[PDB]
Amino acid sequence: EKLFTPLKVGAVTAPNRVFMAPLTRLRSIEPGDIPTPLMGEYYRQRASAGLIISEATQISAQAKGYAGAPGLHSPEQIAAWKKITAGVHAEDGRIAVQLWHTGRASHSSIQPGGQAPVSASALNANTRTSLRDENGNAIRVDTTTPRALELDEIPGIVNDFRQAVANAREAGFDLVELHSAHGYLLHQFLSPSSNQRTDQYGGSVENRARLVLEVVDAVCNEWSADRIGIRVSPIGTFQNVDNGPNEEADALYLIEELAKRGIAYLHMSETDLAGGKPYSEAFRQKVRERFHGVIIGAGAYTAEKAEDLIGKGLIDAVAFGRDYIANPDLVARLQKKAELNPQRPESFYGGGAEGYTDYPSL
Ligand SMILES: Cc1cc2nc3c(=O)[nH]c(=O)nc-3n(C[C@H](O)[C@H](O)[C@H](O)COP(=O)(O)O)c2cc1C
Repeated sequence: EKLFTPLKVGAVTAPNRVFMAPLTRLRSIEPGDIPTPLMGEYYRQRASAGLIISEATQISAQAKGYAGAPGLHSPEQIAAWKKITAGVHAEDGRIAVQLWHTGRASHSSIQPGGQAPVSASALNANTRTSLRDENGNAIRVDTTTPRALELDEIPGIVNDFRQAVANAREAGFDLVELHSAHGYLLHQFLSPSSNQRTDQYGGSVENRARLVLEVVDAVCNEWSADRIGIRVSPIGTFQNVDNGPNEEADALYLIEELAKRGIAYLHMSETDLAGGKPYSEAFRQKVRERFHGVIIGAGAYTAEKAEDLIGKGLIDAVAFGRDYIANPDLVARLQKKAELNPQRPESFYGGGAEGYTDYPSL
């Protein structure tokens, strides 16, 4: 077994390969998108993870697309995250903050001034986001058609990522994960389906990756490359954003460019929740030889599959999502081949302690 053996991940060392995937749970305080003590307890319960990757966290107020998702841009958000990372470290854990901008996957009613959200192009996501009703309960709402970013607004987006990473360092996170997956802003630029720009940020794959690579360079400079990870979902379709007709070649281009920056890790979200075709070993070999940091695999993995691919040398760690919602001590359970708690999907999003902190440990 290798799942239970250490792994150097940039500036930290994970004691095992069983990672907690980033999981939006929509339990933050509003007004203010503020992490809560309850959220602190949830992450503390899961601190035996080789690495915790947080729920997607806004880099700015504009970044917001979901009611109840936290930010890492205001003083109160920084103060509250500081308590959460402290609790994880008190339990000898490690935690990364996943940083996003939701772009078009958003609604005007939670944007600053209530105006339309922004994207690479003015194309509706044709999906839904999660808002809150007048009783604070989560509800689904159709996404608002976005406004295309002006060329002269793109430096500000890069700066907002940079500032969020500086805030993350102050808040005590061990690493940051850039959310370049799942149809959110960075992926909206990467994909030809969502990006119809005719300036240097659209068209060729070089142009489409331009923004994500500017963001990587800016956050490596702000902190250090050995603190930066990135999540991509470059094969298949996610939230109606596909990766285009040259998805494999374009993915390897981006991965080669990321490797030049020396970053801590590449986290691949392999399929969305509704399924997709599995990665070939050949494509995994092509990724592996292009990236010389840690590679994390995710998407309906089992322990068996993770052991197989780590033993084949194709990935280094696995991130589990839903099994970590339901099993705070997933590591111990996998080590002992104990049974898992059953999942209660009706309480994945929103709500309070029920379905969040009441899944027992062994
Ligand atoms: C409730 C829920 C919330 C999620 N939130 C995020 C998120 O905030 N960021 C992200 O990159 N992926 C998110 N995901 C995708 C998961 O991180 C993970 O890749 C996915 O659940 C597939 O793995 P699994 O079968 O182990 O759950 C979420 C998935 C679920 C079910």
